[PDB]
Amino acid sequence: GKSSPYQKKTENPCAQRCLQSCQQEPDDLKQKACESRCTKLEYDPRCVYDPRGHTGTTN
Repeated sequence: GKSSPYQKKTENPCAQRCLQSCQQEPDDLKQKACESRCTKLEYDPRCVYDPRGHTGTTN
């Protein structure tokens, strides 16, 4: 970790972005549906330059 530095951090707060969007929306139902979806999405290809989008040691 410390021994090998990184030029940039790969972990865009898109989920936080979606959450903020959901908060702004008056619709409660949409807010809840989007909250779980966005929360569940977490890591996505759109928010990462690499098209592979590989993540998670377990799978």
